[PDB]
Amino acid sequence: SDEFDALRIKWATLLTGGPALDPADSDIAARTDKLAQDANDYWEDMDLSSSRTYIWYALRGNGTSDNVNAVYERLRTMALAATTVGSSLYGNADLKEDILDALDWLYVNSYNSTRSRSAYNWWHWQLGIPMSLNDTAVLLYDDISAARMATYMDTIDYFTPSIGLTGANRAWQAIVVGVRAVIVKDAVKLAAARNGLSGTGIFPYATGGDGFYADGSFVQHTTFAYTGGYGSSVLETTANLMYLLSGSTWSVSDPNQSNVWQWIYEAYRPLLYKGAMMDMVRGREISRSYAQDHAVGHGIVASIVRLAQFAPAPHAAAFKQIAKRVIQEDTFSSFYGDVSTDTIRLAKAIVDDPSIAPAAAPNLYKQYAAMDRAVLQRPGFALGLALYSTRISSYESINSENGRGWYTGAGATYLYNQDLAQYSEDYWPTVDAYRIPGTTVASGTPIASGTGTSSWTGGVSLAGQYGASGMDLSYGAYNLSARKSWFMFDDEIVALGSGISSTAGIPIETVVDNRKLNGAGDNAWTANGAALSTGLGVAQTLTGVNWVHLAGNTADGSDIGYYFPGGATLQTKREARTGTWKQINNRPATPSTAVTRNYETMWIDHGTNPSGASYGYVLLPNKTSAQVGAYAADPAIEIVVNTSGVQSVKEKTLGLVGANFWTDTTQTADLITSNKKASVMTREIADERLEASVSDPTQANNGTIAIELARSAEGYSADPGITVTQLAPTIKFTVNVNGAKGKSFHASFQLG
Ligand SMILES: [Ca+2]
Repeated sequence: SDEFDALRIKWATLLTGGPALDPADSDIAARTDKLAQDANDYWEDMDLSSSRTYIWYALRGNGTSDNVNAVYERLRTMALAATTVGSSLYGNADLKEDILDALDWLYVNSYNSTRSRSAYNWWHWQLGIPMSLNDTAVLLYDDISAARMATYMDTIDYFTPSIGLTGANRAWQAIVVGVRAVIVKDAVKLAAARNGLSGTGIFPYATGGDGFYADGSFVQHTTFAYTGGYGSSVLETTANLMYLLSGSTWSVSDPNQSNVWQWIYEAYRPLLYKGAMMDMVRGREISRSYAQDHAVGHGIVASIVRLAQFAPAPHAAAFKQIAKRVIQEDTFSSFYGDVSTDTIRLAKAIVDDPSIAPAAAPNLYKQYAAMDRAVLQRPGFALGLALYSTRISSYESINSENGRGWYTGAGATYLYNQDLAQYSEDYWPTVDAYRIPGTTVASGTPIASGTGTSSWTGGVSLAGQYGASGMDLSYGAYNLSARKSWFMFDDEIVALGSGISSTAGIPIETVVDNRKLNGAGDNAWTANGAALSTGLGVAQTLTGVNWVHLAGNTADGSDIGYYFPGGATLQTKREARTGTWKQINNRPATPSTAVTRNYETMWIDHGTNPSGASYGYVLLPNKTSAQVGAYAADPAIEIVVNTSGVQSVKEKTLGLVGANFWTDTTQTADLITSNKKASVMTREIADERLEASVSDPTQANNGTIAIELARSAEGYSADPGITVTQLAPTIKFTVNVNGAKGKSFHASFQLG
C-alpha cells in the first residue's frame, strides 16, 4: 500500500458509504433503490452500438458542454450504483465494462486535449466534467487499465493543471486537482491542492470582493449575497477536501482553517430555519427546481456532519449537536432523503447517539453588513431581510436563470414559521414576481440587475438581541424613491415607509404580503374582526382596516397578523397561479411541467405620481385573530416619527427606541439626537440603566457620528471607538466610524 491508496479508499467510502452500509436501514435502502433504479434506467437506454454517434439520444452533441457534462454525471451515477453496497447492480461487471467503453468513447469523440480551455462554459470543461470523471476513476480504479486511466487523467490535467481563482471556483479547482492527484499518486499536485484552500475566497477573511467576511457575510461575483448558493459549494468542497487530507502528511496546516469553524456559527447557523437555507442568500439558484431551500439546507447540514468527522473536540461536538437539531426539526422533507449514503450513515450515528443533545435554537438579531442582509430568529419564527445598495446588486440573472428575480432583494421580507413549505413546493415559478412581500414598486414593471445609487443600506444591532434596518430606495430603471425601515423587536416587526415619490406615471405600490395558501386556498382570514370570503379568484378592497389575520397552512404555528397603526386601505386578491420552472430558468434540463399554487396577495396602493407618500404596518407572527385584535387596541408599538428625514419606532413594553437618520443634519427622535446619517437603538431600564447601539450604515463616514441622549447619567462603559464627552445634564458622545464597515458600537450608561 501507501498513503495515496489509503486516501483513495477514504474518498471511495465518502462516495459509497463503504462496506459498512446497512441496507437493512430504511433510509439507506430507499437511497439505494433509487440509485440502482435511475442507474440501470440509463444503462438500459444507452446506445451500445459499436458505431454510435452518441451515447444517449437525448444528450447528443459532443460540442455542447451542457450535454457532455450531463453524460458524465449520468455515468457517475452508474458508477455509484455499481459500487454502493445494497445496490441492485452492485458488482455487475458488464455495467462496469459499459461505463468504461463510454468513457474512452468520449476521450476521442469529445473530451480531450483537442479542445480549448476557453470553449463556452469553461466551467464544464475545467471543473464540472473532471469532478465526475475523478469519482468514476476512484470507484472503478481496479477495473481500469494503465493506458485507459491515462487518457482520463492526462486530459483533466490539461483543462485544469493549477489552482488560482476565486472562492467557489478556486475550491473546485482544488478538489479537481487533489482527487486526481491521489489516484495518479502525485505529491506535488496534491500539496498544491492543500495550499489552494489558503487562497482568496476560502480560509482568509475578505474585506472586499468574494469570500467570507468577519461579520459572517459571503459574497460571490463581487456584488451578490451568496451564502446559500456559491457559499454552499465552497462549504461542501472544502469540508470534503479537508476531510480527505485530514490525518495524512498532506493535512491542512494553515492556522486560518479555524475560520471555517466560525463559518458554521456565524455564516450558516443564523440563516437556517428548520431545514431550509434562506432563499435571500441563494442568488440565482432560487430559480432551480432541484435546489429549493430545504434541499439546499440538507446539503449544508450534510457538510456540517462531514466537518464533525475531524474537527477539533470543542467544535466537532458542537457540529453534532447542531446537525442533530436540524435533522429533527425538518418535518417537511427527510434529511436522509436527499444526501449521500455515507452522509446518512454518519448522521444516523449522531441522531441515535443518546449522549448527543440537540443544540439550542438560535434566538437573535444579526446584521450582515457586508452583504446587505439581516436576520431575526425567535422561538416560533424567523425573518429574513434582503436589501441592496451601491455595494450589493438587486439580483443576479445569467445563463437564462432567475429572469424574474427583479425584487428578490429590494427591501424584501421573508417570514419563516411552522409552514416549512412556504418557499418550497414550486413557490418561485408561481408567485407574482412583481409583488414580493415588503417591497415598494411601480406596478407590474421590473427593475434592472445591478447595484443601486444610495450608500444608506444597513442597520444597527442592539447586543444581537434586537435591531433595525433601513434602505434608501431609488431605482434606476424608472423614477421612484422612498425611505424604508424595519424595526425588529421581540414578537413584532414594524415596517415604515416615507418620502415615497415618483414621476414614472405608473401606479406605485407597497406589498404588505404575498402568501402561498393550502391546496384548497380556503385559509380563514379576518379584518377588524370580520370573517372574510375565502374563495379563489376573488379580488377585494379592504378600506379602513386596523388589523388583518391570516390563518396558516398548519394547525398551529403559521398564522400571521398585520396591524396598521393609522388604519389603511388594502388592495387584495386570492388567486390560483400557474407557471413553469422553465419560465424562470430557461435551460434544456429544466421541467416544463406546469404547476398551480394559491396566493393571498395584499398591497397598499400609493396612486400614480405620488409625492411624500408613506405607510406603516406591523407583522405579528403566530398570533390568533383574537390576540391580533387585542394588540390593535392597546399596542406595544408607538410610531415616534415617520419622515423623509427620520423614521423611529418605540416598543413601550421593552423600553426600546429605534431610529434611522437619513440626512447629515441635526435631528432628534424622542430621546435621541444625531447630527449624521445613522441607525440607532436604545433600551431604557427606568432609573437604572440606559443602553445604546449605533452604526454608520453608509460605511462612508470617515469622521464621527455625534449622538446625544436626553438623559442624565452618573457612569458609563463603552466599546472602543466611542468617546463620552458629557454625562450630565444630558449624555453626549461621538463614534469613530472610520472604516467601521457597518458594524454597531455599543455603550451602557447608569442612571439614578
Ligand atoms: Ca412586541
